[PDB]
Amino acid sequence: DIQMTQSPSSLSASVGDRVTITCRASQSIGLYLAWYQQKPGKAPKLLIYAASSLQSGVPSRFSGSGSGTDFTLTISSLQPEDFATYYCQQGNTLPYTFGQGTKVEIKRTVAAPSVFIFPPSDEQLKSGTASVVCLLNNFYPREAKVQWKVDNALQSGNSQESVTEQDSKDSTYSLSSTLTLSKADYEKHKVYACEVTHQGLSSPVTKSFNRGEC
Amino acid sequence: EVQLVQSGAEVKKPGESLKISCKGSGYSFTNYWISWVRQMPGKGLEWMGFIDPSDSYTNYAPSFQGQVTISADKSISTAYLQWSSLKASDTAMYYCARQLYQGYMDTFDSWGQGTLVTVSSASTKGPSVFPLAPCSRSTSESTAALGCLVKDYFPEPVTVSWNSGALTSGVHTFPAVLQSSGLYSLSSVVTVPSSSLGTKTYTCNVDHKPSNTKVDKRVHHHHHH
Ligand SMILES: [Zn+2]
Ligand SMILES: [Zn+2]
Ligand SMILES: [Zn+2]
Ligand SMILES: [Zn+2]
Repeated sequence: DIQMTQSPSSLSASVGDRVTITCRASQSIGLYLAWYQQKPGKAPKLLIYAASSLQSGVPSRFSGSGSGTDFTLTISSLQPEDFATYYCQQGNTLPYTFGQGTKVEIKRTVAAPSVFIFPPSDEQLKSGTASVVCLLNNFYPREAKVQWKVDNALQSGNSQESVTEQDSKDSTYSLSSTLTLSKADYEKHKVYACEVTHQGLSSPVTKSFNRGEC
Repeated sequence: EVQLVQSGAEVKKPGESLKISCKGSGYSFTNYWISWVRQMPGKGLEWMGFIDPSDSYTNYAPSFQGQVTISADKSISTAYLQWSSLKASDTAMYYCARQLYQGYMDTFDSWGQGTLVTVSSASTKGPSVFPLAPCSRSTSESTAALGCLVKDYFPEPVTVSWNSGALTSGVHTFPAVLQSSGLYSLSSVVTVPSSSLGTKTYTCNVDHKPSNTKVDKRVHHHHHH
């Protein structure tokens, strides 16, 4: 019952940076702490064990320090291959337990999203459902607020969104949000709008259409 | 080299049993314990338990005790993880890992490639594919976005190409979301020059292997509805 807490949950860094990630145990674990690296879809890889011992084959730019309850993983001169998620794990006593992970992401300059709204297709409407989609293209950082308004009333509970991983060329994110209504509900309203708030925008951007004028 | 190879992805319904495997090679299988680790979609690693293949001794984390069975067959250098009755909440990637005791602690020095287990009451179903196109007079920039909405399929994944693979620049295919219906939905979009909207055609090609279906959709916006 040893709880491991990592901080931060995520950070953005540049190639060449000295990156530090911390791990705290709810009670002493002596030196018995290990660090793992994991990339999307792949198995974790052992980096450091016993707080500061480097696993065979792991680059020496990875180092670990700490004892007792407070530990740190340091990556000197971060390399392109190091953008990944890192987990600490205590092996002091059973059950073995992991920290919640720290995601190391790529730092770049602020980029405002381009925003697009798409009405539901006639083919979909025929089947009884209306999906309205809002796209935020190529923005940075990740934090973004997308709000749906229907006849100028804020919607809640009827949308889902997802976000891409950082683009391999420009390190930006993109985001899609889908508002889903029944055809009958869709046909009772006029104005459909997606309002986007993001650091790169001086004020919120709204894209909209009117049913019957689209 | 030391290798752990796991069995293939599983898609099951609640109440069904399941046993997944982890085969070790390039080392003395009986001399190293094997741990199993769960990773729920979008979440971290959770240690489940371990087995010592030399004597069949097992230990489980508290929350996994009585919920799953870890076993091994040393004659074929294989370790197993099994459930008598699956639940949707068992949906996760499962890893086996070799333990190497070093620095006076167990370390997971070699990992299997993972086995994806999806548990749902949903049945196999191919997607419907709908165009994502701007309203007729809304394109007021030099670049426009187009796309396809790939809706109501099970299980993952689908693959989406554009113009039969000819178009790859500026494509974003989003992670699927799981709808309350138990079916998935995703969008794929592409940004193109606005001047091309009336000259060039854009078609998404959507493959769904589990249902053996393929759907092409030319993306446009009709001038009446
Ligand atoms: Zn883009
Ligand atoms: Zn209304
Ligand atoms: Zn129209
Ligand atoms: Zn034993």
